[PDB]
Amino acid sequence: MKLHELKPAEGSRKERNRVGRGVATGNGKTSGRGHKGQKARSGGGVRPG
Amino acid sequence: MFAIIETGGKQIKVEEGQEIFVEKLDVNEGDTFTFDKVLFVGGDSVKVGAPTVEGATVTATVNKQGRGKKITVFTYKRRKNSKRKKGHRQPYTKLTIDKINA
Amino acid sequence: MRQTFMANESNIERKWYVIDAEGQTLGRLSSEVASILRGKNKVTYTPHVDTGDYVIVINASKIEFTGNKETDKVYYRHSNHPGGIKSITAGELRRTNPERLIENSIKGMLPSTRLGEKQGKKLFVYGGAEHPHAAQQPENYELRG
Amino acid sequence: AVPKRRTSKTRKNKRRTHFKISVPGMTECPNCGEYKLSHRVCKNCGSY
Amino acid sequence: PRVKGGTVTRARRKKTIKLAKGYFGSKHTLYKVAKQQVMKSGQYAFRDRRQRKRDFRKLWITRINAAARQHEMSYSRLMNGLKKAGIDINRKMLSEIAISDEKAFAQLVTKAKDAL
Amino acid sequence: MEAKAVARTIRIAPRKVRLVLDLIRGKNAAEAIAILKLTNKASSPVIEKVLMSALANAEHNYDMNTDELVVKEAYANEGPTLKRFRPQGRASAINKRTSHITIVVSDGKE
RNA sequence: CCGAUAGUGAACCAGUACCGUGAGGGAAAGGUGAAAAGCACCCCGGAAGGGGAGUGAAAUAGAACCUGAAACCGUGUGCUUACAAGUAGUCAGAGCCCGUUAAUGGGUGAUGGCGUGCCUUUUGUAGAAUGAACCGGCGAGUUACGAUUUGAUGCAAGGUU
RNA sequence: UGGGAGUCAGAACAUGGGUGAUAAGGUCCGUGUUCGAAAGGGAAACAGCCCAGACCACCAGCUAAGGUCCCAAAAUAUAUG
RNA sequence: AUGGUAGGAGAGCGUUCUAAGGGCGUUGAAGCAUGAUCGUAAGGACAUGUGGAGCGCUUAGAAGUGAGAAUGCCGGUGUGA
Repeated sequence: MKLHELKPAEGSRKERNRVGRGVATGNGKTSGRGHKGQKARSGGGVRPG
Repeated sequence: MFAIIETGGKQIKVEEGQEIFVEKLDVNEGDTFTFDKVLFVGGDSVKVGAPTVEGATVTATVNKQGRGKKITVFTYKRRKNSKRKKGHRQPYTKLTIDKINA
Repeated sequence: MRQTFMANESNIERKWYVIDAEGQTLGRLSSEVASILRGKNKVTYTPHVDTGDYVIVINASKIEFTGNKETDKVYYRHSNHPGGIKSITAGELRRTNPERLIENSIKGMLPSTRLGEKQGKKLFVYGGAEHPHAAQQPENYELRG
Repeated sequence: AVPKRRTSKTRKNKRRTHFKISVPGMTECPNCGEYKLSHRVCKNCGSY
Repeated sequence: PRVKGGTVTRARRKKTIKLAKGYFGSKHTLYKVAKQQVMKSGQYAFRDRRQRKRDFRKLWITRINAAARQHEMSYSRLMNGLKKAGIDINRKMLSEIAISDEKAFAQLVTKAKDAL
Repeated sequence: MEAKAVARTIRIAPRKVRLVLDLIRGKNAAEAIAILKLTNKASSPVIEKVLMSALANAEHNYDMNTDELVVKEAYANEGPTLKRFRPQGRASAINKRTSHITIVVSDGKE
């Protein structure tokens, strides 16, 4: 290949989801968490089991 | 002398020599288009369409296949988090009538 | 935004009419005069401009009510001082200032814009058969059935 | 004592239309000197 | 690599300010109030593109009524008799014929009359 | 032909100096000086010194005759303000505002 | 890699101004050189100007020579615009203009209809529910390192680091 | 079968039928309407009748109805009793 | 035939470097701030100012990445007589 024409294999890379960056991403304000309660809080949620 | 032609989905009143703007036709610039749905030829002698006049064409020449001025379709909802911005340009075609034929 | 005609000043020709209020009902005559005043009977009607003509009502002491509207049907008005509500019946107003009566009926059927207030000033109403506007040569208008 | 809303530029300047200075008198010095206050022998060049 | 927020904020805000030109007072100067107004004005214009079609149809019908009543006809009987005659021309066109060519309008008023 | 002068960082607040600057605007220089002499305001002597400086400029540097000149522009811009803490009240601040006074004078010709 | 809200609180007058009885707390402010060549000289009011003058390849490049921007705010000119009840816009047009990184280009400013936020929180709000001018450091998703589920292979009787 | 969730005031106007004080803008339940993201558009205006799910805009012009002095699409809208 | 604050797999841009290639540049080259173009984007190729020596494009990778509110903090500025 050339170092100016590098190309990954198809379907092998993907961009990560970036949460909380504005309304049109679909993950805008509450960032995927829903509204209140224990699972909305930072470091929240209940231990497994 | 004047006529009422049907083009696009609408109706237009024309006289010889005026420039009109019309929904996009499939012709080229410089060509000659002929409208055949004529509903009313007025002026000196008056012909009234059956729906149409059955004769009755108008010929015009195509200048400028063009695209219209941009409008910005924006809508939102007030305390939901949703809005949509869209751009639009509508295609038109411009013509210059030479000859109405009763 | 294709071909629709709009009038402007230097298109408008306003006329003068004379309507005889003798033996007509108040509301039935007033609807017709209001639409003369707005322009709604001209083919060049356009809403943001003042079309429509001038109307003279001449008799106006002989306008008629039906039923017992002469002694029911009271006009109220308030003066924005407390307690300041005032009233008068329709028959009492007909025999004392009958022109206020007809122009208040007609002016209630016009819009409340600045164009409506301007169009309400094209109306002249007289009790009794004479009027001063001989100079503008008004025509007689018959009320449509 | 407080305003609920801030006043705009246009309301501020509508309030200041009477807030200005009137033009003074000027009966001129005919003998010698600068023009003096009306009906004064004013303290700078008064020759009334 | 730190990225600092330079120059992109100002471009994005300055074009909303330039969209608000001609607006009263602090709506043409300040970003938040000019932004809310530009949102509202996009929404208004979306609504009014649809109300404009109703308004102009209403105006044409009012003019046709006035034209038809000078031949002792309603609008409604005229449009019915024009349908039974088979005549298929617009209300935009009918209103413009009544303004421009009075004689032709009388002509098709007669075709609406005898078809009834 | 235009002469001008500015006076910079004059210690009067600009609202008080625009009031008397509104008197002399567009008048002749001689009657402008007379108006400035018959107003008791704190800023009439400052403005008069700027006006005399601009007439001296016109006579010396451009050789204009000083009996035809009119006051073409006269305005006051804000300079930099100085912040003072008032000890006399309760610890609230007081700004000493200052201004820039520009006068330009001309004969109306070109 | 810190690229100077920085490895630093401090690449400047810094554990200093200042605050506190004391233990202690703890800033702001950084930035020629092309060469001071820093307006001799000279002319009108102290400051500040106007001229010339200059090392000035360029002082609206004058001590704010790191230049140096914006916005808020200004303020002085003007083009159009003055019978009223207002989420100030939007959709329906007389006067005045005139065209780039070019072609229903570029506009500017007057009228009749219709008219509720980043927002948040709510069954429901637009406040008589909450919180709010402009700018910005400048302000809200790594690995020690594991688990489990979605490309390429030594490369498949196969697994090594 | 597996990955990723939100929701548990989940309600509020609507009965269907019913309890309980037949208000409750309180308790069940069977469909509806919104729904929240479906905003809207003709039920004064109202995620609580006619209509909608969305390619999506757009001077198509012509339909669904709830419709038809002045407002303000749209019967001055009549004709008959 | 083609709506969803919670959902999956999407094509893209500001900072940096590789890891490159290829350019604009000390007869000027910027960038940045005032200009008609691109546009849903985020983001870049030709008139004033700037200076007066710094930037783009393409492909790919990495994120002090990621800018209207939090009675947010302030280098802070400035308003409301």
